[PDB]
Amino acid sequence: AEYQNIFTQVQVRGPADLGMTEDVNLANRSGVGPFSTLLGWFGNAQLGPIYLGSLGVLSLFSGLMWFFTIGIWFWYQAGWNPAVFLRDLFFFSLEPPAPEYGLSFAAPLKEGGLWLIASFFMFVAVWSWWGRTYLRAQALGMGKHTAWAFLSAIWLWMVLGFIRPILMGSWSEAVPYGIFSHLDWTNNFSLVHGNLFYNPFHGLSIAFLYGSALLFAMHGATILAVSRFGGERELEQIADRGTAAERAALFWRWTMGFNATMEGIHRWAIWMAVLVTLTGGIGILLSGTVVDNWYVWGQNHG
Amino acid sequence: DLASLAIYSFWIFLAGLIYYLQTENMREGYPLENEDGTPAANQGPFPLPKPKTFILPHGRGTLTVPGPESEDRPIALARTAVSEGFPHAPTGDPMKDGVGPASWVARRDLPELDGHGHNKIKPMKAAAGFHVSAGKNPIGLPVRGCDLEIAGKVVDIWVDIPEQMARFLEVELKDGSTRLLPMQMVKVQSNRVHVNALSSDLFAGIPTIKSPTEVTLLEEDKICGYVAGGLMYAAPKRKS
Amino acid sequence: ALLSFERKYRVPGGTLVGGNLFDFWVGPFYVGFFGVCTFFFAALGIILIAWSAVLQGTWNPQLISVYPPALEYGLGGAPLAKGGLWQIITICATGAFVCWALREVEICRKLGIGYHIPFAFAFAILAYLTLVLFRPVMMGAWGYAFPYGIWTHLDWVSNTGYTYGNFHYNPAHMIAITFFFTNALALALHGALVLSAANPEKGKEMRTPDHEDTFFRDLVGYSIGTLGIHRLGLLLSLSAVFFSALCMIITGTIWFDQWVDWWQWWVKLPWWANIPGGING
Ligand code: BCL
Ligand code: BCL
Ligand SMILES: CC[C@H]1c2cc3[nH]c4c(c3C)C(=O)[C@H](C(=O)OC)c4c3nc(cc4[nH]c(cc(n2)[C@@H]1C)c(C(C)=O)c4C)[C@@H](C)[C@@H]3CCC(=O)OC/C=C(\C)CCC[C@H](C)CCC[C@H](C)CCCC(C)C
Ligand SMILES: CC[C@H]1c2cc3[nH]c4c(c3C)C(=O)[C@H](C(=O)OC)c4c3nc(cc4[nH]c(cc(n2)[C@@H]1C)c(C(C)=O)c4C)[C@@H](C)[C@@H]3CCC(=O)OC/C=C(\C)CCC[C@H](C)CCC[C@H](C)CCCC(C)C
Ligand SMILES: COC(C)(C)C(=O)C/C=C(\C)CC/C=C(\C)CC/C=C(\C)CCCC/C(C)=C/CC[C@H](C)CC/C=C(\C)CCC=C(C)C
Ligand SMILES: CCCCCCCCCCCC[N+](C)(C)[O-]
Ligand SMILES: CCCCCCCCCCCC[N+](C)(C)[O-]
Ligand SMILES: CCCCCCCCCCCC[N+](C)(C)[O-]
Ligand SMILES: CCCCCCCCCCCC[N+](C)(C)[O-]
Ligand SMILES: CCCCCCCCCCCC[N+](C)(C)[O-]
Ligand SMILES: CCCCCCCCCCCC[N+](C)(C)[O-]
Ligand SMILES: [Fe+3]
Ligand SMILES: [K+]
Repeated sequence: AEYQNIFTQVQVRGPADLGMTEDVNLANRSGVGPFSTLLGWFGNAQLGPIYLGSLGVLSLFSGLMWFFTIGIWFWYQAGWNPAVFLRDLFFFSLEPPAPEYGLSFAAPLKEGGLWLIASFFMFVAVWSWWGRTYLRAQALGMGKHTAWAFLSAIWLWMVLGFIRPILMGSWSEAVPYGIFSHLDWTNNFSLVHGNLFYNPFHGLSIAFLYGSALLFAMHGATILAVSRFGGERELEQIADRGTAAERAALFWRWTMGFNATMEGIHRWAIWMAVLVTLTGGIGILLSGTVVDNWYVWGQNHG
Repeated sequence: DLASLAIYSFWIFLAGLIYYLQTENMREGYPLENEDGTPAANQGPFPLPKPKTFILPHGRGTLTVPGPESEDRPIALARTAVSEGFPHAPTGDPMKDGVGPASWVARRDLPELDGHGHNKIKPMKAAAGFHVSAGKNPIGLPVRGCDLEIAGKVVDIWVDIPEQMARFLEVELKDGSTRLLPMQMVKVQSNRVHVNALSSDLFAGIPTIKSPTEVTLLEEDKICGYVAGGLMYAAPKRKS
Repeated sequence: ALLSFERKYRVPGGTLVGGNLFDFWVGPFYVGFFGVCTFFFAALGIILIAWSAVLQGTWNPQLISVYPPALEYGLGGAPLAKGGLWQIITICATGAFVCWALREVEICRKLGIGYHIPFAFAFAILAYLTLVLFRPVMMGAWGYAFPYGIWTHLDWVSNTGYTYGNFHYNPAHMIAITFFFTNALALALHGALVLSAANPEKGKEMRTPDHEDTFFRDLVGYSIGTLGIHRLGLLLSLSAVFFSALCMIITGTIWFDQWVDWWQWWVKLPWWANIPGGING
């Protein structure tokens, strides 16, 4: 049985690694967490330290308030009965105001008001978390690639819960907070707009979603295949190309006629993934604002 | 129609992106060459990107790419055919000469450094506080090659200090000297370490490093390349 | 033409079949025995599609559609124009795919690298075979397989899914989607992390893996590491396709009612099935 480097044979441990400092405010770093042998079969064993400034505490607090707002309404729907809570966990749902309240904030607590409170907490949690991804990178001097990429995910979410409800004229267009209900909403969204398979941006969205699995299977497999030449040490392979990066390039050149570089492959990777939600958010945003029925639309602009 | 404009505009952007991305992936290996090393006449439809410059840390200088490409080593190979496209036969011993699946690149003859300026990889006996924390400890096991003979014994683990992973086994040979074996190319068993890539007689030819407590990028490539090349070139001595 | 560093790797050896008979390149492409096979299966398969595109009668890519045999034919053969072309094109497609992978194995052996890439690709091949072969045979007819047409194959996805209600409720479909979503998330992060290190703020030195670990630990309190992230991407993508194939292999065979109703086994567990209140009481 030849070794494949999917799981570690021998873990080694040393002093807890406290990190690079650069311009980080060390007073906002926690201590180091425990070490997980379980995780160390696959990745790093070290947990922590985490950084927790004001933005991070703000974000964690609104995020929990969002969760807890949903969870209290779920208990209400359960008549406070724990067995009913567990039984119907996936059927509960915190739903937005009815269409007649438009974009207003008048709707009663039990009829959409609570949804707007939860959504407000979610809005603050995500946007403050975005600021973290930018600021943590700044403090280390790194590029802002993570924060720009996160913006693409935030785009689709903003379009679903905020920008399209506003453009459409009522909060009732937004997504409800519930396991099965948000699946019901999704199916219903497609039916009401004439089958999203005719939305050309849904098709692009799928291509990139499939493509991300294609590309990560490729990239992940490639790096593991050349990890016998230290291939996963990618930053130094960029600064000083090794035989790992050359064999990786030549596998793909010989297989399909062209290839990447150790750096360039990561530009393929960031854009494959980012375009999923980019084209996705456009496709949803155009739906009902501009195009009532994608089948109809495709009959004319196909 | 606004949706018709959005989709037209997107396919344009996508063509620009793929163009950008393809030219970014030309920063190494290009211009293309004939088998004799001269520039090929057909470079494909994509032009070379404008150069970029990486600032390396710890006073290691810069890298500008694209730039003049040289192998910076002799290549012991010769044509087997009178036209392009055919394999090139080793003119000597391909394991010793570092060609084919045994190839190595002329990387800098310095060690990789962690973010604090220290050597990234050290033998574990020289790594304060590092120890084996899970799985079978290989230190002390005998080392068996693909001819099912014993080639040496494990005397240490070379570890990646900032990432805390094992990267090499240090194996002691019958003459008292040692060699590095890549961790991804050994099988740690209960009573042995098994190396399918090398037969026992090939252990002594593993390239040797110049310092007992560090290994340079150039030396890792010669080591990793040699061991991997045994998969093809040691096949006449591999059993079942 | 060769990449500047390529010649040293273009040695004899690696082949599984034919010795050195096909051990050569065409421009950048390696050939090998399994390149000749791939080319043959692919050329034939494409020829038959271009044919089928006349037995049906158009040259528009958005219309060309090669349908499988109707359900009446069961698991037997069929005349070319009534599903036989589909069956022959399916054998060619399987042969091209399998031979593409085996050609990848040969490239792996020449290059001294591991077999992880064709192993991964094999998962894609088995998802395809689940849809065109394993599931149709288990169900009794080639007609349950999908047609080879850009838009008609989407037609098939909707008809097949709505046969069981909203397909969202297939719990193996749910796990498959979860892996797809986490894969794309891990890909955005991984690409962004390496790039943010190699391309720091203007004028700074390249960052190290130590900065990449510090970044993620500062952000979420855990960093999987440079070996782990590549292991992770492989596992998430491969798991997504495994559960994809599973979610379809069980659909119409062991489960064939409306998938939403599957979930009643939970609700109707005895200790709470009859407690009033909530949504289901
Ligand atoms: C996977 C689960 C479902 C399915 C559901 C969907 C849905 C839902 C959608 C698609 C979409 C597409 N599907 Mg389909 N599709 C399936 C099986 C297949 C198979 C196959 C042999 O198994 C193929 C080749 C395709 C091919 C395609 C493309 C036409 C398109 C974008 C895919 C993409 O970018 O992926 C990622 C891959 C890459 C980025 C790599 C490049 C792949 C290229 C684009 C494939 C071209 C194939 C070509 C058109 C036909 C064969 C060429 C031969 C030489 C004749 N599908 C099964 C039945 N497919 C989307 C679309 O827009 O359809 C109109 C879409 O919305
Ligand atoms: C019957 C159902 C309908 C349909 C209805 C819809 C609808 C409706 C939508 C999609 C969308 C998507 N569809 Mg469709 N879809 C159908 C059929 C398919 C098929 C198929 C095989 O048939 C496939 C493969 C797809 C594929 C997809 C994806 C390409 C796309 C979502 C991208 C993504 O990453 O979202 C997942 C990513 C996100 C939701 C972004 C999340 C970002 C935020 C910021 C994260 C916040 C986290 C929060 C704080 C909580 C933290 C929790 C703790 C971490 C624990 N659809 C049919 C036709 N589909 C979307 C789209 O873009 O369409 C154009 C969309 O809105
Ligand atoms: C480019 C497309 C993909 C994308 C990208 C993306 N997402 C991102 C990023 C990027 C580049 C980030 O930088 C960011 C991040 O920090 O990742 C680590 C993020 C992220 N994407 C997330 C989720 C997410 N991404 C998704 C999808 C996608 N993300 C796309 C596939 C999805 C879906 C629906 O598919 C989800 C659910 C988060 C992990 C993170 C953003 C975090 C955030 O906004 O947090 C604010 C909330 C809090 C600080 C607190 C919330 C509190 C919890 C609800 C507590 C309850 C938990 C309970 C105690 C237990 C629950 C069960 C188990 C956890 C035990
Ligand atoms: C398992 C995880 C993911 C995966 C992995 C993966 N795919 C891979 C690889 C890997 C690891 C490769 O090494 C291999 C490759 O070389 O990639 C560049 C490949 C590849 N994945 C491809 C496509 C692809 N992968 C997909 C998905 C996935 N690939 C998974 C999500 C998808 C979709 C729908 O999501 C597609 C379309 C190719 C780019 C390539 C394999 C190329 C190949 O086999 O070439 C030989 C065959 C030909 C050149 C032509 C054959 C034509 C037939 C004879 C006739 C047509 C038959 C077909 C059924 C018609 C269908 C019509 C459509 C409208 C539906
Ligand atoms: C044990 O029980 C307790 C009580 C302790 C718990 O804690 C249990 C908790 C739970 C059971 C919680 C379970 C939670 C869920 C099921 C939530 C599931 C959520 C989803 C599936 C989300 C679907 C999509 C959500 C979207 C698309 C949201 C968009 C949000 C908007 C972008 C925000 C826009 C802002 C608005 C409308 C506010 C407007 C006002 C301003 C001031 C800006
Ligand atoms: C996936 C794991 C992410 C979990 C985040 C762990 C954060 C570790 C914080 C530990 C705090 C230790 N200490 C001593 C300060 O209490
Ligand atoms: C801040 C505490 C740091 C040390 C914690 C160590 C945890 C136990 C070590 C063995 C790991 C076993 N397990 C089950 C946690 O994986
Ligand atoms: C802390 C919440 C921040 C304000 C944003 C949420 C607005 C919710 C309005 C709830 C409706 C109140 N009322 C009186 C109409 O029932
Ligand atoms: C950055 C990677 C780019 C890869 C491009 C993939 C193109 C897939 C084509 C799908 C066509 C979708 N649509 C709507 C036109 O039908
Ligand atoms: C959008 C999917 C279609 C892409 C398939 C074509 C891949 C091109 C490979 C060409 C090889 C380069 N070249 C010109 C030397 O042959
Ligand atoms: C959908 C992604 C695939 C797009 C194809 C990218 C272009 C391939 C051309 C590569 C050029 C190879 N060459 C000749 C420069 O070596
Ligand atoms: Fe990588
Ligand atoms: K030690």
